[PDB]
Amino acid sequence: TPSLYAPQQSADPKFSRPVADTTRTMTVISEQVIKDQGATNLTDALKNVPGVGAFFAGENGNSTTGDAIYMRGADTSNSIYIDGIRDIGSVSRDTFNTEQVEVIKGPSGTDYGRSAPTGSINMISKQPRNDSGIDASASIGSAWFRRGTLDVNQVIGDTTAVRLNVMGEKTHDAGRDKVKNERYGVAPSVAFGLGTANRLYLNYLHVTQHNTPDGGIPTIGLPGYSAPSAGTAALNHSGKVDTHNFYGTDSDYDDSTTDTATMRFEHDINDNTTIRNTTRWSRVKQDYLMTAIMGGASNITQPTSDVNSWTWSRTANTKDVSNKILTNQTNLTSTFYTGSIGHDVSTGVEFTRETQTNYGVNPVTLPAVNIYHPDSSIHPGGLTRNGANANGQTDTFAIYAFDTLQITRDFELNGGIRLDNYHTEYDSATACGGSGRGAITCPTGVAKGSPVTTVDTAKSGNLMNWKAGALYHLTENGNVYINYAVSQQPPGGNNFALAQSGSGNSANRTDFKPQKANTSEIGTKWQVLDKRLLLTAALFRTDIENEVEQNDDGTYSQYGKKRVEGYEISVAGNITPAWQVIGGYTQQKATIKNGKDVAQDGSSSLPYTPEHAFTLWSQYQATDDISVGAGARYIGSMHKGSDGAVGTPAFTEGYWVADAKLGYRVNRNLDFQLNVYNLFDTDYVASINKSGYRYHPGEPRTFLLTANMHF
Ligand SMILES: C[C@H](CO)OC[C@@H](C)OC[C@@H](C)OC[C@@H](C)OC[C@@H](C)OC[C@H](C)OC[C@@H](C)O
Ligand SMILES: C[C@H](CO)OC[C@@H](C)OC[C@@H](C)OC[C@@H](C)OC[C@@H](C)OC[C@H](C)OC[C@@H](C)O
Ligand SMILES: C[C@H](CO)OC[C@@H](C)OC[C@@H](C)OC[C@@H](C)OC[C@@H](C)OC[C@H](C)OC[C@@H](C)O
Ligand SMILES: CCCCCCCCO[C@@H]1O[C@H](CO)[C@@H](O)[C@H](O)[C@H]1O
Repeated sequence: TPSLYAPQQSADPKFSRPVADTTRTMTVISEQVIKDQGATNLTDALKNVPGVGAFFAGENGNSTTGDAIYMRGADTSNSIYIDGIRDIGSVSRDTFNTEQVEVIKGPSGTDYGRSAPTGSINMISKQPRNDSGIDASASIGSAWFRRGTLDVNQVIGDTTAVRLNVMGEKTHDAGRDKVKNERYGVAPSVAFGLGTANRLYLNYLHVTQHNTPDGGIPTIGLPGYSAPSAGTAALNHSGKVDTHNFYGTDSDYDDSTTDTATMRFEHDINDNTTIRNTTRWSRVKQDYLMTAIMGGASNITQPTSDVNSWTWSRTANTKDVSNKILTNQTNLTSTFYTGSIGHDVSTGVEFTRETQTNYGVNPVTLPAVNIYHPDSSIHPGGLTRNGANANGQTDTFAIYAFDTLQITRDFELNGGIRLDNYHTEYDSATACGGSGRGAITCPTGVAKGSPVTTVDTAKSGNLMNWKAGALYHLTENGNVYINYAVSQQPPGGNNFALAQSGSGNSANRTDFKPQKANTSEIGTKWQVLDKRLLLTAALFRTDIENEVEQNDDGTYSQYGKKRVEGYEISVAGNITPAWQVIGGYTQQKATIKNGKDVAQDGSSSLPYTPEHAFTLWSQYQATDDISVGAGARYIGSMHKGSDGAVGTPAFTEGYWVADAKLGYRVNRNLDFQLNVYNLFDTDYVASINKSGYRYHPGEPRTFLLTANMHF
């Protein structure tokens, strides 16, 4: 029987082997792991994968929000999937309706189509089970954190089950003033034909959120900060601001809703062959107003020369966006023999429509904020739509075919090919006659404030991708393997935006080529102690090509190159029946290989990427009633991107966070759980923005008390 900390196989029918026999760097985080840790959203689940987190805080005119995940050196937020279907949206994803999260490092275009040059994150949705039972949870923790979840599964006939998951969460922020979050979700589903050759699964998901967003705090007093001028020199001695200070306003808010409907048909043609057809409709809506602060010399106001009277200036960051996907996917898996060669085939076709609409809003002006005594109890405004919108649409037709050839009992080959036909359409417009960062002058005879179109173009293309691997069983517990994969991101694949062809430095020029990523991997996997403990180690290199760089004249072309190289170590499962573990270590050297350096200190490293990262979680059943857990994470130092701001830190220091846990079983119906996070109340930078004026502080020590009920 498999370990609860080491799921043996991916739920995705595109992966024809268990994790231990998959020639990929694959980590599966189970619901048991997430539950034992008290992790309630994707970001906190991903802390079980080293060097994966929200490391970029944004620029000056925008901020990152939600699951802005960085992995293998780049933003991977557009390659988060639900049940293998892309889920774009700068919102945080609750884990209440999720069975496991599958993280594959090293991109492959065969898996899910276009992607970031990093890998893939896949949340697996709960489905109705064959048993009947009720699980309920109630949590109270630091800063009046309150959470309730309910999971109900009921079998009805010989062949029908229904499942319902419900979540409610309300909290302030233990480390931040005025930041509060609130969300509610419901996920009901019904399954027909269980235990039969013909199955229907119907799913629905709704999540509503109302958060107070957080733009960060000034970087005064951090390692590397210097006052930007002689005239502001008191900022070299006035110290770090209180990490609780809120620099936003009482008008700052972040709203979203998620609505997703899925319908899955399954038909067993025989005991070896199954056809599947999945249809999903999904919409994620979000609008927010949040505060970005700036601290350059010309941003600083000095009423009194006492630094307590000084102000930084505020910039509004607004978003009013809608992301929709409609898709239909057919999958066929079959196992059969051609002579002595055994085949496990997985082939399919996908139709997809993806749309993004960014609704223009009126500019919001914010007053200066006191550096050490921010007054946030003011109501500057809210969002008013102005009719100047950006519309993106991408239509995709994809056909794929994978095969894992069993050549002998000890030697396996695997390959895959995928073809994507896409058409992308993009147009944008701005309100004319403004004075800000993207203001466009009104043309003749057009009323001031009218939507003027700045881009309206389209792009059609092909994406041909493939992968190939080889695996050898050294024993019945250990193998070795190599793997090579190609992945691409065409113009308009990152965020639907396109640029007019012929000029500019945008990777989205319709005349440019896709950014191509080629990954190589050599590793070994060992299933130890009765196949209950999985140990892995791999060497990898990703070469990224067609990056936009500038020619000797003004021209731009695609001669740039980037590279991420290193090794990966993972462990997962049971060391003894009483002792569970999960964790990993990575070393990844992300660097510019051709082109301008992008790191502030002028070296070749990529920003917002730690070079060393370590995570380890362990849980031990000390007695029949009492269990104990512990966790430790190390994130290394990283570089800020280059910006013209003067005196702001060019890098951030690595940090250690430790966690602990306690579990007490009262009876089969009731058990308690005490999680405490950042055990040593360590201070650190969790992310820095591009210019370097603001950062997100690391959360302080927090507690979380949970009551688990089962019926
Ligand atoms: C609570 C049940 C448990 O089976 O499930 C609730 C969930 C299924 O629906 C909750 C949602 C509809 O509303 C969210 C809000 C009420 O916050 C949750 C919290 C207050 O719950 C009790 C929480 C122990 O706080 C109360 C206080 C005593 O700590
Ligand atoms: C016990 C619990 C009650 O709490 O559950 C009740 C149960 C009885 O109902 C759950 C189920 C019915 O919900 C899913 C439903 C919303 O189906 C979606 C389907 C219509 O997708 C269409 C598809 C994507 O859209 C395109 C298609 C039309 O081509
Ligand atoms: C409802 C369903 C989802 O449930 O979706 C509706 C559907 C509309 O989705 C789109 C699908 C039909 O895609 C095919 C086509 C629209 O894509 C353009 C492609 C053919 O052009 C590239 C072409 C090779 O490039 C030519 C190049 C040489 O210039
Ligand atoms: C039984 C296991 C629980 C261990 C509790 C450790 C609590 C540590 O306590 C913390 O220690 C830090 C040491 O760096 C100090 O800097 C903090 O001020 C102190 O609060």
